[PDB]
Amino acid sequence: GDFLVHHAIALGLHTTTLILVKGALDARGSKLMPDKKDFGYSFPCDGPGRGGTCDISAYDAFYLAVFWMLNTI
Amino acid sequence: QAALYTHHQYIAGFIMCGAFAHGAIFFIRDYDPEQNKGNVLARMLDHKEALISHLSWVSLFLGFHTLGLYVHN
Amino acid sequence: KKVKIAVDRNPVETSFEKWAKPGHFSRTLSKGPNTTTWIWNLHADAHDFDSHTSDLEEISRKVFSAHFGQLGIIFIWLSGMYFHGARFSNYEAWLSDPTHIKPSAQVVWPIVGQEILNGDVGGGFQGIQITSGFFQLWRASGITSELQLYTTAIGGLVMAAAMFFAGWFHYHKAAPKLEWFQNVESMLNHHLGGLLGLGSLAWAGHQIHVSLPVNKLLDAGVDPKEIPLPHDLLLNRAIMADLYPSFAKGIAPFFTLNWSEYSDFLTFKGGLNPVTGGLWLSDTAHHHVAIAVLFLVAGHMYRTNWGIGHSMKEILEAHRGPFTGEGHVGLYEILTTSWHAQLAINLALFGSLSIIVAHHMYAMPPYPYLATDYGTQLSLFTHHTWIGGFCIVGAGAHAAIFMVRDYDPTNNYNNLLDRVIRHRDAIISHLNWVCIFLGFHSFGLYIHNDTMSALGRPQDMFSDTAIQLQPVFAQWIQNTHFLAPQLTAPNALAATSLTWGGDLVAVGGKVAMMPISLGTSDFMVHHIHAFTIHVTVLILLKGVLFARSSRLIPDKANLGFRFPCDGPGRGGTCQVSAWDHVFLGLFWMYNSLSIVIFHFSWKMQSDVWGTVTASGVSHITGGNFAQSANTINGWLRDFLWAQSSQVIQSYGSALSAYGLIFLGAHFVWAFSLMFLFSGRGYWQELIESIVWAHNKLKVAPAIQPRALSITQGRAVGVAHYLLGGIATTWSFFLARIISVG
Amino acid sequence: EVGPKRGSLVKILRPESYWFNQVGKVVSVDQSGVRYPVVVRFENQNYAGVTTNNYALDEVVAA
Amino acid sequence: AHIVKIYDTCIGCTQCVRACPLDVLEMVPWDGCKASQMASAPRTEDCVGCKRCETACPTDFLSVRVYLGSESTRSMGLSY
Amino acid sequence: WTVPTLNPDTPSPIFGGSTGGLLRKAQTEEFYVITWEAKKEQIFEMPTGGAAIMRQGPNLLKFGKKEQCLALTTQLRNKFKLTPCFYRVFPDGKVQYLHPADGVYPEKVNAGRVGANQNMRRIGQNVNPIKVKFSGRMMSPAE
Amino acid sequence: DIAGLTPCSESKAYAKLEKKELKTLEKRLKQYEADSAPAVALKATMERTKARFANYAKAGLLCGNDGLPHLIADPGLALKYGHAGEVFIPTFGFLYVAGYIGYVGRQYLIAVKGEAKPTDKEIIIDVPLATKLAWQGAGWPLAAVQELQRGTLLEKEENITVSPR
Amino acid sequence: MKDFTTYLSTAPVIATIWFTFTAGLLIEINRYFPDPLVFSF
Ligand code: CLA
Ligand code: CLA
Ligand code: CLA
Ligand code: CLA
Ligand code: CLA
Ligand code: CLA
Ligand SMILES: CC1=C(/C=C/C(C)=C/C=C/C(C)=C/C=C/C=C(C)/C=C/C=C(C)/C=C/C2=C(C)CCCC2(C)C)C(C)(C)CCC1
Ligand SMILES: CC1=C(C/C=C(\C)CCC[C@H](C)CCC[C@H](C)CCCC(C)C)C(=O)c2ccccc2C1=O
Ligand code: SF4
Repeated sequence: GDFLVHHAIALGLHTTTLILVKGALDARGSKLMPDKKDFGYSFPCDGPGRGGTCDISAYDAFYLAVFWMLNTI
Repeated sequence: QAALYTHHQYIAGFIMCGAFAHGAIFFIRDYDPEQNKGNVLARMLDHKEALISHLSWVSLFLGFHTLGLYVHN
Repeated sequence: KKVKIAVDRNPVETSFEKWAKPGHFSRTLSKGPNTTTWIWNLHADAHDFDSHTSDLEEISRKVFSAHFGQLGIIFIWLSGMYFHGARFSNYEAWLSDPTHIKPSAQVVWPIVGQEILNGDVGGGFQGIQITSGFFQLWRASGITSELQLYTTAIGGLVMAAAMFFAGWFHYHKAAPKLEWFQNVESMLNHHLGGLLGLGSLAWAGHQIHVSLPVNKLLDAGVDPKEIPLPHDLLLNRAIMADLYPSFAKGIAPFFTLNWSEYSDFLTFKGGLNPVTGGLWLSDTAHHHVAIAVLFLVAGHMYRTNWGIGHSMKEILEAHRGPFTGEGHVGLYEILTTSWHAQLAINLALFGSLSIIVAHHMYAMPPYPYLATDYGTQLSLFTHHTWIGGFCIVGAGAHAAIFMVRDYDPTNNYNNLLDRVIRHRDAIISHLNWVCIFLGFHSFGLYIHNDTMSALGRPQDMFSDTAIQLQPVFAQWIQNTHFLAPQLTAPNALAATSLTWGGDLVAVGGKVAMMPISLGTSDFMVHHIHAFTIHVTVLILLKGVLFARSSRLIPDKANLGFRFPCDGPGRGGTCQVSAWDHVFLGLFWMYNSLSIVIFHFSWKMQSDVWGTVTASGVSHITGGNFAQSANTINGWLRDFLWAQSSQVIQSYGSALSAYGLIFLGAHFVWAFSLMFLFSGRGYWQELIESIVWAHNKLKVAPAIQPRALSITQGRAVGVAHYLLGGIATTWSFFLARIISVG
Repeated sequence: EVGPKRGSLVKILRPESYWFNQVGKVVSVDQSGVRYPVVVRFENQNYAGVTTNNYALDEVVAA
Repeated sequence: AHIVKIYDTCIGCTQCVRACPLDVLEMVPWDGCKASQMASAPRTEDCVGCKRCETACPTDFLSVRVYLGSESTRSMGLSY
Repeated sequence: WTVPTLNPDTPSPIFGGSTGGLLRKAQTEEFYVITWEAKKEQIFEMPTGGAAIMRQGPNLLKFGKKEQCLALTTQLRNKFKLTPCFYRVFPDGKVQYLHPADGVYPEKVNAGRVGANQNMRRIGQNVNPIKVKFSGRMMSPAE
Repeated sequence: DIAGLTPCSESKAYAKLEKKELKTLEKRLKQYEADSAPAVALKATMERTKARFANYAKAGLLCGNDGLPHLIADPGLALKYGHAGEVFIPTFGFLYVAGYIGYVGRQYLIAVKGEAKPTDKEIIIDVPLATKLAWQGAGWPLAAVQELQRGTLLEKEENITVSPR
Repeated sequence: MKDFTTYLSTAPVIATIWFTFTAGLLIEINRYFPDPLVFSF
């Protein structure tokens, strides 16, 4: 049981830091939004164009990582 | 004991989410790619897709197999 | 003549070349995939026939043939149920002892240890205890054999083949023209007189000749093998006369208007059969005869090809007042030119009908040994309630689709639709206010009671003891229907239901139905129901009335019915679409019907269902709905936490699948929250960082991986939310009520 | 003349472009002294659904 | 107000101006060192921020960019 | 071409009234007037919700938002091929001609409108936010 | 004797669990007659149970205080004490099949990249090509190693990247 | 019937057939070799 729950803990840590690292490294731009640094840390979106850009900013990656952090802890 | 552990672990999770949040805020607001020409910090953004895809693989593997063993049991 | 058969001959070549070309129906999908969004759009647009073409004839033909496909599939499903009752059932054993044997019509293969689900249901049989009520329905029809179920299954497969042939025929060989579909007067005449009138008359005949005698002998203790077969009752009038003496007189009393002679098998007893706990099948037969006559006269109302009858256009264009301007002018064209309007109305009334069915089948159990099969009863109520809620949300959806696509302001000037769109602000403002008022004065009552009980002040609660909120109107209606056979329905022997009042009907020691007492908890939960319904209506009606335009976005109709947003501007216009109003009305319909079925389950297990051990009724939960349903903590403790002891302790039992699906539905529900709480922009960037790793190893697909559209993200989220929640409640309910009932 | 030929394969060196380091087929090069004369059609569309884009002589490289 | 900038990758397709529901953009001649026309944004005080313009821009990356700035009654699209 | 002055004696389409019309904003800060000349009496859709009949000849309409006026403009131009122009009206009585500011519609060129907010660089040529940091107000590198 | 784990052949909780499961099954069996369909089913289930317990105790599995077999993931402890068939052998057994699947799909992608519309060869599968590659993917480890040593498994810096690299 | 076999080669049909095959293979393996917790044969 400790094995399984420690691996769940590892999944939580790894996914939380995945979301956070991916919001930190894609923070200055991506392929979907290469000029993201010009829009700031927090900003709503870039519109429904280019397929849809809901939750595109690094702030949104943090906001998505807080759920996974709460689940990890 | 229970309260102290849960307290400090949730505090730690929030603080650790904020660490990466402010790392992203740094990359957007404070990071100069010209004054960090070729150092470890730029070398991070250089292979950021590798980092993110490998964190994706570890998260995916741990989730698949932890959930699968739990569901099997 | 104006009402005639009109078809095109061989309009569409029967060929497999368009099977091999996915997305043929669309000009935007016929170009082949470049992204996976194409793979999703091919399925989202498959049945949006009004977006394939724009002429109503081909749309209507596609709709007709797809309805034939749906009917063929329903027939396959029915034949499968009858076949599983004929082959994988304990039905012949259940007829001989229906009070002890659990109905089961699904056997599990012994492969990975799952033969534990083949439980000891009774009758020397091992299988899954079904909750569909098919055994009681078959006993009401007078089956008494597996051979009859097998032949009904074969007939159902034949009819499914017929339906699929008819779809192929009415699309590819002889497809009706548009003027044939627009014969709504004749369609209504035939669907009232023929579909419902002749159908109810034929079922009444079956009940006169097959169901009533077979069940009168079954209720007399006769073993099903000693019972005459239905054809022996059809041929030999002496047997029927021995059971019902009026058959000695023949059909002469019908033609001589001496109908009272038929009071042997056409009764108005009311109440329940004390042997089975179901409705009297003589009352049911008389019912079907009556409504058959009623629908047959109703189907002679509309004018088709002779001068008699009504033109629905005239009725509409004549119904207008000083408050409503032109009135119903232009609605005949709406409902003869737009399929989505018809679908809106029809889904609305079909879902309301399913919920009415749920409420009427538990209070007046129509089938024998259905009321004491508490699992069947609970499952049927829950099922039809859910189907109704879904149909109603779809009615909202398709009303919005009509408003966006098929609405034309030229045909609607100062009529009811124009005048509704013209004061939509008042409608929605008052609906918002009543939703807030109801939310407060319904849920804040529960919060007040929770706070008082936690504070140590039970004398300050809204309880049946401290501050009584008695539903006196419902109590008066109960008392009025209970006393109906005395004053206002004197030819009825008993009330329609025992829920109005009176004594209980106990079948096999268990309560079939007993008076339901309404108190403060019932007041509170009924106002909770009204609240949730009003909020669902708010969301869906706001999506309908603000589908074309708003004060935020005046050209919303050009963006379409199904669009994510207009942008992050105007502060943010996320979910301004009508599709998103359906998306939210789904959550609120779930939250409404969950409480509906929770109220039903707890009320039944506390105040109706139970055993008669001595002279005195011992209910399942003990009658705790009255004093514990005043608080949220009572619903959590005395209903959710208490009644979960059967679904979480089911491991190692035949109910272990219910615990497994409980956990898995929890999982699916929580998994929905990844799609609901998140947005497409994170997932596209993650997908491109993964596509990097695939490009590095030369396994980057040519169909470019995209994240799900915003609309598709929301759809996946709400689908997984509904599935998880509903399946969680499904497992909880069934594991609870198969054990305790 | 300037620019690759009207059927040549060309690799994109604009970083903000969806087809950065991706090979596209040249449609047209504007011989007028304009910014971004090279028209490159790609066999995979971008996030907006567009398959072609205009690129400068700096931002394109042979093969 | 919102900041609507237009960059020198504009091809003069006019679709951004066609798609703007607020008449913020227009087409001006020969300001871009380009073919005939280039897009302009002279009325960004009426821009709500819908980004319908840069949904309609075919260039990669966008030649029209909307940066959501300070909100007002016009930028928030208020009839009240 | 010169700026047309709004004629207030222009009639209005036949409309039975709604609840989506003007609010206190019209009384307080500003509202909008759109005028057009119709060749025949036609039923059109109001952006406020409802169907109105535009009169043969000139038609005046009041709205509380510019997006409403341009929605009706695009409807009249795309479904009826009319040529509407709308104004901004203040409770002061000041009228500001808005939509065809040059006389032609902005999707076509008129040779005499000056370009504004045109960055003469690529969108990937913007400076990093660390270069525009502490610019007074919070700014984007696009300026 | 690896981590305080006793063999399941010597553990008493293991035998207790066996007899408990068998008691459950025979208490279900008492309700039916001699040779009913349920009786046949339950006797087959009892035989499967006894066989499963015998085959887990025969396989040298280690049991805890609960009498449940515990697997040894560590190579070196699994190979020293004969527990390689628990996690170690099935590890490579799985990896063979997973690399099989991945290599076959990779070869299919690379083979259909050459066609004029590579996308319609992915929604509509080239079944003869797919079956050829599925059959010849049995040597996926050797082919993958030889494709790794030629530098042709990996793509060079022709993959696409975001503006800050 | 070139078009019919093109339809059967579509992603959903091929997926259905292949996963019916894989699931049937696993089910038959688990019928003839029941309860395989470890590799011991
Ligand atoms: C040493 C600690 C530290 C410091 C100095 C800062 C400082 C800053 N952060 Mg960072 N941050 C931290 C920790 C810290 N943060 C942690 C731990 C997290 C993770 C939780 C974050 C996550 C974070 C994000 C995601 C962002 C910042 C931002 C900011 C900046 C402005 C924030 C602001 O306006 O506050 C205003 C804050 C509030 C008004 C508080 C909001 C309410 C919170 C949720 C608490 C509510 C509690 C509630 C009342 C409890 C009710 C209980 C009751 C009912 C019983 C500032 C530079 C922002 C920034 O720089 O933008 C570019 C930004 O976007 N921070
Ligand atoms: C129970 C809820 C739940 C679950 C299961 C997941 C699952 C996942 N999340 Mg999280 N997430 C959740 C809630 C949840 N999330 C919530 C509430 C949020 C807030 C919005 C997020 C926000 C979030 C972010 C921001 C990220 C994730 C990521 C992930 C993935 C992590 C890798 C992993 O564990 O792979 C294992 C996979 C699973 C456990 C799910 C699959 C389940 C089984 C194994 C699949 C097969 C089932 C069955 C055969 C299907 C039948 C279909 C049909 C026949 C009916 C995974 C898909 C990360 C990601 O996607 O990158 C990898 C990531 O970056 N999630
Ligand atoms: C073999 C007989 C046959 C053939 C060759 C065709 C051929 C054609 N039909 Mg016709 N059709 C047939 C039988 C046939 N049809 C029947 C029996 C019906 C009655 C339902 C119809 C009704 C019909 C309509 C209404 C339409 C067509 C159309 C078409 C064209 C393309 C359809 C397509 O893409 O198919 C591939 C599609 C499928 C394979 C989907 C089949 C879905 C079935 C009916 C339901 C199965 C549901 C399933 C149980 C759900 C399971 C869920 C899962 C999770 C378990 C083509 C000319 C369309 C067209 O545009 O023609 C020009 C069109 O609009 N047909
Ligand atoms: C007495 C005549 C009659 C009857 C019984 C029906 C019955 C039905 N019609 Mg209606 N219809 C009629 C006349 C009739 N129609 C006329 C005159 C028109 C032209 C205006 C239409 C136009 C029409 C449309 C446009 C649609 C229907 C649909 C339906 C079906 C609705 C689903 C349902 O209730 O399932 C109940 C199911 C049953 C009771 C099963 C028995 C089905 C039997 C075999 C068919 C009924 C007899 C048939 C109408 C006469 C032709 C027989 C055939 C052998 C030639 C239902 C079967 C809908 C549908 O689902 O289409 C398939 C639909 O979309 N009908
Ligand atoms: C659709 C519903 C339905 C049907 C089918 C029947 C059918 C029947 N009822 Mg019932 N009945 C019904 C409703 C129905 N009833 C209702 C609603 C009531 C309440 C008022 C009753 C009350 C009732 C009583 C009280 C009695 C019956 C009786 C009968 C039987 C005598 C029929 C008769 O004399 O009428 C005459 C009918 C016909 C003349 C039609 C026959 C036409 C044939 C089929 C023509 C085919 C010829 C073909 C072209 C050529 C040959 C084909 C081939 C060989 C070449 C018959 C089995 C009597 C009986 O004996 O029951 C056992 C009886 O006593 N019924
Ligand atoms: C008589 C019933 C009826 C009919 C004929 C239609 C018909 C239509 N609807 Mg309506 N609708 C209905 C009921 C109905 N709907 C109900 C009850 C709801 C509420 C849920 C809706 C909500 C709704 C919305 C919100 C939309 C439509 C749309 C449409 C159109 C295209 C749908 C499509 O292509 O999906 C093809 C089929 C699918 C994509 C499959 C969906 C599968 C669902 C999501 C999963 C559930 C499966 C199962 C129960 C769960 C277990 C599965 C298991 C494997 C895990 C079509 C005109 C769309 C439209 O017109 O677009 C403009 C649209 O946007 N409908
Ligand atoms: C369950 C089911 C099934 C079966 C069913 C059935 C079997 C049905 C039947 C039905 C029927 C079997 C019907 C019948 C009908 C009949 C009728 C409907 C009749 C009528 C009559 C009338 C209406 C009359 C009139 C008159 C008179 C009264 C006298 C003289 C004159 C005249 C003629 C006018 C199947 C297999 C499908 C499967 C699914 C389910
Ligand atoms: C998780 C998630 C995703 C990512 C989900 C992905 C893109 C969909 C995955 C579906 C399946 C797994 C891919 C289908 C691939 C093949 C068809 C499967 C055949 C082979 C299998 C055996 C692997 C979004 O794109 C998204 C968008 C908007 C709001 C919320 C979300 C969201 O929550
Ligand atoms: S849907 Fe996307 S683009 Fe539209 S407002 Fe929401 S986040 Fe912004």
